[PDB]
Amino acid sequence: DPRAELDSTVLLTRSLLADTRQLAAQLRDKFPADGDHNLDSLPTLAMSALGALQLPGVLTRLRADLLSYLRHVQWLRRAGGSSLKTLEPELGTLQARLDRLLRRLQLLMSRLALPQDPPAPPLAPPSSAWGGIRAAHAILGGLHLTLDWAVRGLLLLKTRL
Repeated sequence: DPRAELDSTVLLTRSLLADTRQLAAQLRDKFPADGDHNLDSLPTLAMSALGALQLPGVLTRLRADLLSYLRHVQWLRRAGGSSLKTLEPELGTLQARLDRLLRRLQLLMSRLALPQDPPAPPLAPPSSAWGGIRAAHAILGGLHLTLDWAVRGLLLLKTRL
Protein backbone atom coordinates (compact mmCIF):
# COMPACT_ATOMS: atom_id res chain seq x y z
CA ASP A 1 0.00 0.00 0.00
CA PRO A 2 2.63 2.59 0.98
CA ARG A 3 5.13 0.91 -1.41
CA ALA A 4 3.43 2.49 -4.48
CA GLU A 5 3.92 6.06 -3.22
CA LEU A 6 7.50 5.28 -2.30
CA ASP A 7 8.31 3.77 -5.70
CA SER A 8 6.92 6.88 -7.35
CA THR A 9 9.17 8.95 -5.10
CA VAL A 10 12.23 6.82 -5.91
CA LEU A 11 11.51 7.33 -9.62
CA LEU A 12 11.17 11.12 -9.20
CA THR A 13 14.42 11.18 -7.25
CA ARG A 14 16.33 9.23 -9.87
CA SER A 15 15.01 11.53 -12.55
CA LEU A 16 16.02 14.62 -10.47
CA LEU A 17 19.44 13.05 -10.03
CA ALA A 18 19.79 12.70 -13.83
CA ASP A 19 18.58 16.30 -14.28
CA THR A 20 21.18 17.49 -11.76
CA ARG A 21 24.02 15.57 -13.50
CA GLN A 22 23.05 17.01 -16.88
CA LEU A 23 23.10 20.51 -15.52
CA ALA A 24 26.45 20.03 -13.78
CA ALA A 25 27.86 18.52 -17.00
CA GLN A 26 26.76 21.65 -18.99
CA LEU A 27 28.29 23.98 -16.46
CA ARG A 28 31.55 21.95 -16.44
CA ASP A 29 31.84 22.16 -20.23
CA LYS A 30 31.45 25.93 -20.00
CA PHE A 31 33.71 26.48 -16.97
CA PRO A 32 35.52 23.52 -15.49
CA ALA A 33 35.71 23.61 -11.69
CA ASP A 34 38.96 24.96 -10.23
CA GLY A 35 38.70 23.24 -6.82
CA ASP A 36 36.14 21.87 -4.34
CA HIS A 37 34.28 25.02 -3.47
CA ASN A 38 32.85 24.81 0.02
CA LEU A 39 29.79 26.98 0.42
CA ASP A 40 29.37 27.52 4.17
CA SER A 41 25.67 28.09 3.55
CA LEU A 42 25.27 24.50 2.25
CA PRO A 43 24.55 21.57 4.60
CA THR A 44 27.28 19.05 5.42
CA LEU A 45 27.00 15.91 3.28
CA ALA A 46 25.05 13.24 5.20
CA MET A 47 26.88 10.06 6.21
CA SER A 48 25.66 7.28 3.87
CA ALA A 49 21.34 3.91 7.70
CA LEU A 50 20.70 0.19 7.55
CA GLY A 51 17.87 -0.21 10.09
CA ALA A 52 14.19 0.76 10.40
CA LEU A 53 14.99 2.88 13.46
CA GLN A 54 17.53 4.99 11.51
CA LEU A 55 15.29 5.76 8.56
CA PRO A 56 13.07 8.47 10.08
CA GLY A 57 16.20 10.52 10.84
CA VAL A 58 17.33 9.98 7.27
CA LEU A 59 14.07 11.31 5.79
CA THR A 60 14.10 14.29 8.17
CA ARG A 61 17.67 15.09 7.27
CA LEU A 62 17.01 14.55 3.55
CA ARG A 63 14.15 17.03 3.60
CA ALA A 64 16.16 19.65 5.51
CA ASP A 65 19.04 19.20 3.04
CA LEU A 66 16.80 19.48 -0.08
CA LEU A 67 15.08 22.62 1.21
CA SER A 68 18.55 24.20 1.48
CA TYR A 69 19.38 23.16 -2.06
CA LEU A 70 16.03 24.57 -3.17
CA ARG A 71 16.94 27.97 -1.65
CA HIS A 72 20.41 27.82 -3.23
CA VAL A 73 18.97 27.00 -6.71
CA GLN A 74 16.64 30.02 -6.45
CA TRP A 75 19.62 32.09 -5.36
CA LEU A 76 21.59 31.04 -8.45
CA ARG A 77 18.72 32.11 -10.73
CA ARG A 78 18.23 35.45 -8.87
CA ALA A 79 21.85 36.36 -8.49
CA GLY A 80 23.52 34.62 -11.41
CA GLY A 81 25.49 36.85 -13.74
CA SER A 82 25.29 36.73 -17.51
CA SER A 83 27.80 33.89 -17.11
CA LEU A 84 24.91 31.68 -15.91
CA LYS A 85 22.18 33.31 -17.96
CA THR A 86 21.93 30.48 -20.50
CA LEU A 87 21.56 27.82 -17.72
CA GLU A 88 18.97 29.83 -15.76
CA PRO A 89 15.87 28.40 -17.41
CA GLU A 90 17.17 24.83 -16.84
CA LEU A 91 17.78 25.78 -13.24
CA GLY A 92 14.16 27.00 -13.22
CA THR A 93 13.01 23.61 -14.42
CA LEU A 94 15.27 21.95 -11.81
CA GLN A 95 13.76 24.10 -9.07
CA ALA A 96 10.19 23.14 -10.11
CA ARG A 97 11.15 19.49 -10.04
CA LEU A 98 12.87 19.76 -6.68
CA ASP A 99 9.76 21.56 -5.27
CA ARG A 100 7.65 18.70 -6.62
CA LEU A 101 10.01 16.10 -5.07
CA LEU A 102 9.95 17.83 -1.71
CA ARG A 103 6.15 17.75 -1.61
CA ARG A 104 6.20 14.04 -2.41
CA LEU A 105 8.67 13.46 0.46
CA GLN A 106 6.50 15.42 2.87
CA LEU A 107 3.46 13.33 1.86
CA LEU A 108 5.47 10.17 2.27
CA MET A 109 6.49 11.41 5.75
CA SER A 110 2.82 11.96 6.73
CA ARG A 111 1.68 8.57 5.35
CA LEU A 112 4.33 6.91 7.50
CA ALA A 113 3.20 8.95 10.49
CA LEU A 114 6.52 10.61 11.31
CA PRO A 115 7.01 13.68 13.54
CA GLN A 116 8.48 17.14 12.70
CA ASP A 117 12.22 26.54 10.88
CA PRO A 118 14.28 29.80 10.66
CA PRO A 119 16.35 30.28 7.43
CA ALA A 120 19.40 32.57 6.84
CA PRO A 121 21.13 31.30 3.59
CA PRO A 122 22.21 31.69 0.79
CA LEU A 123 21.79 35.47 0.96
CA ALA A 124 24.33 37.81 -0.67
CA PRO A 125 25.08 37.97 -4.39
CA PRO A 126 28.43 36.55 -5.56
CA SER A 127 31.54 38.68 -5.20
CA SER A 128 32.24 38.22 -8.96
CA ALA A 129 31.13 36.25 -12.04
CA TRP A 130 33.68 33.63 -10.93
CA GLY A 131 32.31 33.43 -7.39
CA GLY A 132 28.87 32.59 -8.79
CA ILE A 133 30.34 29.93 -11.12
CA ARG A 134 32.15 28.45 -8.11
CA ALA A 135 28.89 28.42 -6.11
CA ALA A 136 27.03 26.76 -9.00
CA HIS A 137 29.59 23.90 -9.03
CA ALA A 138 29.18 23.45 -5.27
CA ILE A 139 25.37 23.62 -5.40
CA LEU A 140 24.90 21.21 -8.31
CA GLY A 141 27.59 18.83 -6.99
CA GLY A 142 26.16 18.81 -3.51
CA LEU A 143 22.66 18.30 -4.87
CA HIS A 144 23.93 15.34 -7.00
CA LEU A 145 25.55 13.68 -3.95
CA THR A 146 22.46 14.26 -1.81
CA LEU A 147 20.08 12.73 -4.34
CA ASP A 148 22.32 9.70 -4.93
CA TRP A 149 22.27 9.22 -1.14
CA ALA A 150 18.50 9.79 -1.22
CA VAL A 151 17.98 7.05 -3.79
CA ARG A 152 19.85 4.56 -1.59
CA GLY A 153 17.98 5.59 1.55
CA LEU A 154 14.53 5.35 0.00
CA LEU A 155 15.52 1.89 -1.28
CA LEU A 156 16.32 0.78 2.28
CA LEU A 157 13.04 2.26 3.48
CA LYS A 158 11.31 0.07 0.89
CA THR A 159 12.69 -3.05 2.61
CA ARG A 160 10.88 -1.99 5.82
CA LEU A 161 7.66 -1.00 3.95
